[PDB]
Amino acid sequence: VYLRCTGGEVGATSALAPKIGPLGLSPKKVGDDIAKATGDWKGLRITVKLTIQNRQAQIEVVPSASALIIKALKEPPRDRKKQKNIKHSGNITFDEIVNIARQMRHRSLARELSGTIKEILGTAQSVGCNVDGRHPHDIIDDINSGAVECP
Amino acid sequence: DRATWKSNYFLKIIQLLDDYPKCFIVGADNVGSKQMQQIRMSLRGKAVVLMGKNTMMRKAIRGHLENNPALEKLLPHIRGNVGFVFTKEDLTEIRDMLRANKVPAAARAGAIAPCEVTVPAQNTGLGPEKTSFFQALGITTKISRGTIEILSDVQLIKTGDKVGASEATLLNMLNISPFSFGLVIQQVFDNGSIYNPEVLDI
Amino acid sequence: MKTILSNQTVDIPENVDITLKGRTVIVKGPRGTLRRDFNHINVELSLLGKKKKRLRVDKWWGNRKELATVRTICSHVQNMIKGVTLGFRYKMRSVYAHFPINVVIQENGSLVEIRNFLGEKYIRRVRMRPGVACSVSQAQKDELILEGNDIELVSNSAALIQQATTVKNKDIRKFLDGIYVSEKGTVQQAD
Amino acid sequence: IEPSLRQLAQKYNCDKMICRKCYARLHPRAVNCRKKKCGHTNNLRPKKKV
Amino acid sequence: MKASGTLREYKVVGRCLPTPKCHTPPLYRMRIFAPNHVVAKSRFWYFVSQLKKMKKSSGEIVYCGQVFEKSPLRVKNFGIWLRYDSRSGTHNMYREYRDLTTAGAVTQCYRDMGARHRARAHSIQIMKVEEIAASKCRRPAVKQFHDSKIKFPLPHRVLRRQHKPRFTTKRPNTF
RNA sequence: GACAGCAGGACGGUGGCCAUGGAAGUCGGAAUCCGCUAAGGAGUGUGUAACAACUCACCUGCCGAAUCAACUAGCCCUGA
Ligand SMILES: [Mg+2]
Ligand SMILES: [Mg+2]
Repeated sequence: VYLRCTGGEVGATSALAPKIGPLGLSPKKVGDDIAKATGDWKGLRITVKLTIQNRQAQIEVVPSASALIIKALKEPPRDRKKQKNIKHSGNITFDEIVNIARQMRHRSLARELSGTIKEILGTAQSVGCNVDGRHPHDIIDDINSGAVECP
Repeated sequence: DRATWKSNYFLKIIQLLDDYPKCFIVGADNVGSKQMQQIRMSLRGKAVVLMGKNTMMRKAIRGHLENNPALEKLLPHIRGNVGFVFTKEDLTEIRDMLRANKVPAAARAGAIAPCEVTVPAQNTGLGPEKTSFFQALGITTKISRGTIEILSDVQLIKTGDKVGASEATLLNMLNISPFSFGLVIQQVFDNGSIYNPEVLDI
Repeated sequence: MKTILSNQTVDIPENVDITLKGRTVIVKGPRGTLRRDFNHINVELSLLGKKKKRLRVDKWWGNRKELATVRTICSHVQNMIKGVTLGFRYKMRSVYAHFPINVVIQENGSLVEIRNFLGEKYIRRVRMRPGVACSVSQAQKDELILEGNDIELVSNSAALIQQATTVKNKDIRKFLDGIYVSEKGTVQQAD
Repeated sequence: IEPSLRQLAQKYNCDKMICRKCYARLHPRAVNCRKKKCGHTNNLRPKKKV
Repeated sequence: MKASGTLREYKVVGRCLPTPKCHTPPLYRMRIFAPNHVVAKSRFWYFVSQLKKMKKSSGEIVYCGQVFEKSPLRVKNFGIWLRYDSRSGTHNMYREYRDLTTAGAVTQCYRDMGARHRARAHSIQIMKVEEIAASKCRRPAVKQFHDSKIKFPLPHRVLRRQHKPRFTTKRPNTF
């Protein structure tokens, strides 16, 4: 299992990860091309990739990182071609989507059962951080729901 | 700070002493933060582990409240990195012997205990080169099909020897399991009882 | 601020004996004897205990530098007690460059002779102190053992060795060569 | 090359605090220049590494 | 002030003149330390002129009296408050002195402020003098003179400079 | 039950965020929370170009009762 946290386009501009790979010799271009097909349509932004090899294969699993999918919950798509107005627009509500996100957060948080993870993912963001009519500093002391319904 | 915070810590310890009358004395001389996260998130459904300062010498003041039996026997037990484990469920002697789990191969320079480390002849799977550590210590190696084989079979670190930094890094790259050590239960306390664990408990 | 008396407490073990005719201290033990003079300090030295051997170092009014000085008497008395019970052994590993250093003893271990010294041709002869012996260690490459009783004499001999082995007219960050004091300990172990 | 002996030689020759005024090698945990040629100033700096 | 010899404690009271604008002046009171009562009267005019609207011409001194010690045979502890003026600027100071009488303690205060801080008698202004008890002394010297069963010898006591003849075969042993 | 001394820990979210010649605390720009908690500062520095090791604030074991910081002015010293 190989891990890599990079993504813009696919690349292949005479630059890649391989170092552990050429001891098993299965990718030199075919794995990078299959990574394109497994990273099609989701998305145009930085992801976390881990590849499983059994002597001839590349199994591309994308473990959804928390801040990466929070950035992916912006307005899509923005990769190039009239970027930079400027970097941090971020006008989103995320009423239940971050709730489904920490439902997907399995065995990576060392967590309490959705008690303070609302505070964690409310204050761990940088661009959005609330519905447009309140404050996340109030969310620190706001509604404590979900902690009964998740277990 | 450290006045209202220490009073809140005293509220926490009087809450745990008034809630859970059954305790387990443990010691954690060789432990890590990720190890403690593993132990807490494995023991969420049961007993709560609480360490502390010399402020853990508080059962004297709890006796000065004049609400206790002869609980002051536990006062000289808090010597040399001693922590409490408060429980309510058991009433069952299977805890911490079915739950005493080993440490997943934590290496750090400075350990001598308890045993020796030997390196068998095996295809290590090391990429180019990872030979400077083997050249700094002295190990006869031969290169087969791309994985590197070790021709001899020698002992790197004996008992009582200080682990070096380069030795720790080469053990981490060879993935041979280093010294691993967890917490040690030392004394059991169940409702005013005095257990003598040589060998009585469990 | 003219502080009233300061006293230092010394326990003396039953293996050794102390004798003072004033500020002169004579300590006799199994590994020889050692006498020193504390004439220039003017601090009272008294002893007590019928075979209990409790020394006290007492100084009256004085000054702040002299109250700093009264602890130095107690510390040198502790050094003399450790030197007469256990002795002092200094282990010096020859941290050598491309050119090795040939260290021999010539006159009964009291004359350390240094050769080949970074390619310098000149044979370097160093005379030690009366009361310290020298040897080349066993089961270890180019280790030099200096054994003695008086810590000042032994460590001044080691200082003469490490200053005789000195890189001249060059950078001393590069050319890390010399005989440096690696380990300081006692002769009788497990104590 | 014996890197433990190299660490020993760096302990006896390299890890020293040099003063910016009196130019005296003092100690790694030094506070002032012990020499009276500058006035025991605290204008110190570590010895330069590669 | 010259502060020549030992000092003396004077109770000096003074008031304004009886005027038709204001009769019966309030007849103020101070505690002036001085070598003699003339310096006590003049330093009283100095302090009362700095405090309130008073001068020597539009005022008078009602009484000037020596203040003897309440207990001369008792070794007491005195805290002195100081408003001396240094070379750069003036400062406030609290000092302590273990002595028999108040005049002797303030005498030691003037002599010690002249010794250490190079303060003349022109700059030293005694703010307040108060006998302090045990276990309230801030000073470590007086705190270590606070010892019952105190023991100290007299090491290296040399004396009698040429009371003995200038030429002798002696060689004086100290203590 | 501090100051110094010795020993141990110094995490999870998160290789967070603006960057891609790198940043995975360590050139830089804006910030700044939660959990485990015995405690960890989205980090005081050293580094390997970076990825990693080392160290510090903070915490705990022994020790044992005073300790630390910033100013000020008298003598003396450097500046001379
Ligand atoms: Mg040159
Ligand atoms: Mg001058």
